Amino acid sequence: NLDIIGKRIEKIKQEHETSWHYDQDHPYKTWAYHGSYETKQTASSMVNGVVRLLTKPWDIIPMVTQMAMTFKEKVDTRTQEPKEGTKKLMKITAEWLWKELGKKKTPRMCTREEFTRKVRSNAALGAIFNKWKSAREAVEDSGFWELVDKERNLHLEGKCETCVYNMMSRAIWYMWLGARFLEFEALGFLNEDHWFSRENSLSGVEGEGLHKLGYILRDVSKKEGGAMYADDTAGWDTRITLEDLKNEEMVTNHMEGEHKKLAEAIFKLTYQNKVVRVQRPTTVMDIISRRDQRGSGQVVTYGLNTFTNMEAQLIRQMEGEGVFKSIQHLTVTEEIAVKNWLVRVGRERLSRMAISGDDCVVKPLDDRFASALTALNDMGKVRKDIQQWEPSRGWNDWTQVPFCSHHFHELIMKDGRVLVVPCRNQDELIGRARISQGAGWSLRETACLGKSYAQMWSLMYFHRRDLRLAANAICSAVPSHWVPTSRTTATHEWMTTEDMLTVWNRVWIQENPWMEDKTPVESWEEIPYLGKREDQWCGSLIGLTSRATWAKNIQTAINQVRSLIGNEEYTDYMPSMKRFRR
Ligand SMILES: Clc1cccc2[nH]cnc12
Ligand SMILES: [Zn+2]
Ligand SMILES: [Zn+2]
Repeated sequence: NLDIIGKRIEKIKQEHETSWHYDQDHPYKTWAYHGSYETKQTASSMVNGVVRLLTKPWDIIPMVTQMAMTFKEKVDTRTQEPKEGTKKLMKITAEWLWKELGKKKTPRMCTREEFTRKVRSNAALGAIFNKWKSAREAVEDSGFWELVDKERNLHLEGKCETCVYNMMSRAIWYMWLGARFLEFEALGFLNEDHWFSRENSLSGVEGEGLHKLGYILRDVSKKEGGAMYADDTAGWDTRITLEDLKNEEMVTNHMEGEHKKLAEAIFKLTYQNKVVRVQRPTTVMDIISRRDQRGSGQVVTYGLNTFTNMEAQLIRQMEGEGVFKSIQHLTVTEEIAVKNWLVRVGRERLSRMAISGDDCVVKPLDDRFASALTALNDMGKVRKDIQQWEPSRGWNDWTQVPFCSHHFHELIMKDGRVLVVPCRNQDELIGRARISQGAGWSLRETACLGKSYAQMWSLMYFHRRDLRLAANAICSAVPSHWVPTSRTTATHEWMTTEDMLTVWNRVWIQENPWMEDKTPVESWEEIPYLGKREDQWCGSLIGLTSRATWAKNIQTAINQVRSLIGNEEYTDYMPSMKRFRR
């Protein structure tokens, strides 16, 4: 308790001395309270006019229009320590898993050089804006690294000072840029050297990208077994138990020297002990500790979520296969079987799973999995939108399975070659493209974000009619040579000024390991759509008056935007479409 966290606590206490008080009406139970000090201040979702002007029919679809307008009583719930039988299975699996992830990997500290190169190309590392201003500035200053160094040597002694979380079904936990570095130095390797690639982790999909996920599920489907299950966990970050945080820490048994200690520090002092600063209108800043839950770097979170989820799902598989009988206690002769299962078939069982953070698809050996819930529910990994003890509804077709907000279509090119293409409700896709995050955007920046979306649609969602059209319109309405932008950057191959037909060929034909014939496609008309009825089901306006008026007169919308932007150099991309071709 207060020995490990109190130092950090005292330091803030003293900086806001003229304000301190123990508020006798503090709304926490599960969060350990400490006090309050005076503040007064807060970003909301602005509309992108380049994208909106070029998608007029949607100005009247509420599912689209509402997306641009607008539980903290779930971060304040407490998870129950698992049984002795559960806690044993988790610890055995974590060991075997970590060793497997490390069989062909070397843990290693990430560097200041690598950290600087991250910041000098916009990758949301979650910092605060105060002694400097932006991320860029502070990295180029030497004083910073003297503060970073103090804390680094502090960590080598097992004490912490400036590493405090800032809260703001999502809960974002911004840290000050220094503690970010040190979190990155120790654990960045997990991300940077791809510990959860599919090659390496067998269940994982890090670095895979939306044009592979579909092919991966279809490969999974090919295994002999039961239904594909895809259970969403209810508030996964909040259901991370202290035993989870401890099994994750077992990565350090793979380390040495300076590293092993620094890794051990981050886990000990920031992950398995926490300190956080939250707003409250009655306006103040409450300083609260808790020992468990997730509250890390958005990246490390991903890797450790994937790891613990991989673990849960091997175990739930075990309960289905009847490897263990009860979670109340493991017999010694049950350990020998649990251990031998992992060694005999564990790798094969990882290959029946596609896991991306809190998100999974399991094709288990049979449908006993569906009702194997004791370990799952006892680990705290309790299922969303279904009763605790009601068995899992599982999917019979891989083209129906939800995965990373998407579903995946099989789609036969006019030449017999097979595309597996990502997809989701068109109102969702068009709604996101109509939205920008932040203040002080120029028409040029707004235009270049519009372009980023258009090029994604062209690469990923070319098979949806409204999107190939809106995409050609946007790319026509925005100067040909202006570069796509994005303030919060998976593989993102649409971020480029290259010919989008050339990028398509490289991605879907040339580099696509599931495509044997490498015959490049010569024009967009060779590139097919979903069925017209399939397009409507996935939220197309094809067949409506308004949609046809829009298509008819598209060149008039394109010019409207061109007129606002100015006398630049523009290309007409609509003659790539059969119907705008004479
Ligand atoms: Cl002790 C231990 C950890 C991970 C994997 C293993 N295989 C055999 N023994 C093992
Ligand atoms: Zn620290
Ligand atoms: Zn679809």
